[PDB]
Amino acid sequence: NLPTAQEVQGLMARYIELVDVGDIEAIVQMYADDATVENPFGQPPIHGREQIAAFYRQGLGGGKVRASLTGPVRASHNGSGAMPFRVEMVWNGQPSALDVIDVMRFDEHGRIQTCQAYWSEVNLSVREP
Amino acid sequence: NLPTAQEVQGLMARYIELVDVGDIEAIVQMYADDATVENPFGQPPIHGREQIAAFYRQGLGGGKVRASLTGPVRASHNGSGAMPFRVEMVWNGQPSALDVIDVMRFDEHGRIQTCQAYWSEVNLSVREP
Ligand SMILES: C[C@]12CCc3c(ccc4cc(O)ccc34)[C@@H]1CCC2=O
Ligand SMILES: C[C@]12CCc3c(ccc4cc(O)ccc34)[C@@H]1CCC2=O
Repeated sequence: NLPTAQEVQGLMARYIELVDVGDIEAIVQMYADDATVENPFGQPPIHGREQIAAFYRQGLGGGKVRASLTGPVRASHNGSGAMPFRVEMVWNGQPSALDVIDVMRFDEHGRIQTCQAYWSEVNLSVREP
Repeated sequence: NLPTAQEVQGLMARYIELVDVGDIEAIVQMYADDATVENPFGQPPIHGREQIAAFYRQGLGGGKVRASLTGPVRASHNGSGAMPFRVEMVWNGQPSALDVIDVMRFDEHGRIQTCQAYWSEVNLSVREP
């Protein structure tokens, strides 16, 4: 059934753990086979597990990327949620941090149907070595 | 024109200041005249400045309510943003704090076209006397 608010908190928190260790296959499992991803929100969408896998492959492949929740997962009672987190990454050759909020909607099986990532240059912080 | 990422950060931050002081008129001023509010997200949307005003009147009238940002506004390049904040209020006769994330979309006039408040009881915390 459509995930309860508690279940949403659990799923979304796990997603971040998966990102943090680059478990691309487990991430793909979390998504519905016809999921949509808009990251960053504002840019053209990608659809389907094949593309989504490709997107995560290039985002989390190669460069060393970390991710951790910086605040509680906000969860609705209609199978959606939103979470604030921080992504650590190398940007323009240097260690940087990016503040992001993800919004996700889940289907009746508990798979991610939709994911939108809110961030831009204004949320980017280069970290003086 | 459509608010830049930096303007979105400023608009959304100002919105919170206006909720905090309960300036209903100034809050509705920020909305586009055919805007929609979904709060809690999941609940049927309310449409139009008149219905929106009534919502804020009943939400911010009577009981004492404060709000403040708990992190940076995340902003995209299509006039959209998301923000984490905390709402302080009396819930069931007892002072409580609610963690919320609002998603907003602005129009070409810098007015709010859509507002979606992600929160539920899982994000509610009763303060102990
Ligand atoms: C893609 C990325 C690494 C991972 C990542 C970014 C931004 C938003 C994200 C949102 C997610 O839900 C999961 C991963 C990312 C970074 C932006 C630039 C960078 O290299
Ligand atoms: C409405 C409310 C006080 C204000 C408020 C709540 C929830 C989400 C909000 C989102 C906003 O963008 C502005 C104000 C609120 C609380 C939930 C219960 C309560 O009384």
